[PDB]
Amino acid sequence: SLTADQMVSALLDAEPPILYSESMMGLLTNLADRELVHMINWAKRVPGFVDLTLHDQVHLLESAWLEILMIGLVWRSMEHPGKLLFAPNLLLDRNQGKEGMVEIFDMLLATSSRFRMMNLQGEEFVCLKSIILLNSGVYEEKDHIHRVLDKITDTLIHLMAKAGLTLQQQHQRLAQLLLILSHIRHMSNKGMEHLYSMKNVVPSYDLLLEMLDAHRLH
Amino acid sequence: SLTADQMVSALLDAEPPILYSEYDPTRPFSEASMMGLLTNLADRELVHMINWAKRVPGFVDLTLHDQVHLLESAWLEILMIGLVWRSMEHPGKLLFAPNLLLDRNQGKSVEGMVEIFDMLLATSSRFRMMNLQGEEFVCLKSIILLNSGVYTFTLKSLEEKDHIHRVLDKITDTLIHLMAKAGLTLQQQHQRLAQLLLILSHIRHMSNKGMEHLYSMVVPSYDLLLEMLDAHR
Ligand SMILES: CCCN1CC(Oc2ccc([C@@H]3c4ccc(O)cc4CC4(CC4)N3C(=O)c3ccccc3)cc2)C1
Ligand SMILES: CCCN1CC(Oc2ccc([C@@H]3c4ccc(O)cc4CC4(CC4)N3C(=O)c3ccccc3)cc2)C1
Repeated sequence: SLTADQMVSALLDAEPPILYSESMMGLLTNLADRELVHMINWAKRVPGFVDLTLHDQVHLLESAWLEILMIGLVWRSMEHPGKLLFAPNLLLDRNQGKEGMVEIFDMLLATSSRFRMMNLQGEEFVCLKSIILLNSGVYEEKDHIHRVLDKITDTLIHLMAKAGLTLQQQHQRLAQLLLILSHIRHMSNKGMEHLYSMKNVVPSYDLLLEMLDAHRLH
Repeated sequence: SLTADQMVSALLDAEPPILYSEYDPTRPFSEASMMGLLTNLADRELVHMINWAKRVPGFVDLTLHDQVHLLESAWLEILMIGLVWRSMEHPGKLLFAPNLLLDRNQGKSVEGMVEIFDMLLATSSRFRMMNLQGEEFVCLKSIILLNSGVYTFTLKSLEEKDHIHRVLDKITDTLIHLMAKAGLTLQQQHQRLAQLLLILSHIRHMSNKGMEHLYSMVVPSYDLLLEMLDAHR
């Protein structure tokens, strides 16, 4: 029932903290592992997410977590051309990423470049992250997921109309942003292949369920 | 310069034919021959896919090298979305060809096959739930061709990317025009545009899972794609 403005405010307020790094792959794995609980706290504040069953919340997180870590990384790195800001004390260039790592590193750098070129705004970024969370695992509960996604679409169009875009420019920018989500899914698929080529790769159902911190009256 | 109506007409006229598998009423269907039949069909469809791509407005303005890169990135997503479209009116079945209509129990002979079979069936069910129209389908296939390779490609590269983005914006305008013509309100137009484009993320996912499956058992070479795209006059 939130207005578009209330939805943006809710998502901006829900943003996770930026964590610091504590051998490169052990540092990156540990950082991702610590980002996960913050991602779950964020997910619980995306309007509509907690109306799903806990089972469905876990299945959406299992499908979206890697895309969500990647989009956050690309967002943090936008203002750092040619580098990836994993953490404020962990800025890497592609030379440090040099088997199979540099290909994904370049895919992420290219996303960051695209966001910088489109002048992606924070209010649009938090809508896109929310769409990843609700859409990556979708293919009563589905009806609700689709209603949330429709509300996020409305909210994106609202932000672009507020910025003064014509209707044509609004639908063109909406499409440009949603096409970037297909590239984020592609990078997550390649990134999973890369992680399975090296290695406990995905968070277990029970780990995610524990972090969701279920209510005590079942 | 094309109007949205001219874009739709060009894309509908470019559609490839629906190809068949071998007929022989003395050879009952066998699970052991299934992969060979599917490989033979995909290879024949690829030739028509190159003819189709050359007819997608703006595609042949790119360099050959970039045309090949786009097709290398998109060919399996394009085969998969065509299969989903051909299957849309056949719940529970994948219509590889009119004489090769399979259910998921036939997908169980090969390790890893049924998971991809189920993702394709789910996409077909989504197309039915959205009542996807043929004019929208041809737009989505063209977006896949232009978009899937654009993030993995100099001043010439910058000019190509700009052109690709301009053609993709034209296809967006064309999808919105079709939705407006169908009577949808402005809110429903944006919502449906977003629903359709989010399905492209699922198609990408299925292509990546599909590629891993084909290598478990490969793909068109740059020279072959270059050879079919690199035509003489
Ligand atoms: C048990 C479940 C979790 N564990 C399994 C482990 O999964 C991981 C997930 C992420 C990463 C890091 C990382 C960290 C933090 C971040 O915010 C973003 C990323 C981006 C990213 C691509 C994914 N990555 C790479 O290392 C990388 C590889 C190639 C090129 C560029 C990056 C490492 C391991 C953690
Ligand atoms: C020189 C290289 C030639 N290579 C052979 C070609 O690779 C192939 C491409 C496609 C397919 C077929 C196929 C055929 C026609 C079609 O229109 C769609 C599909 C869908 C598809 C998923 C991809 N598939 C499966 O078999 C399948 C697997 C799991 C679940 C369901 C389907 C087989 C081989 C290129």
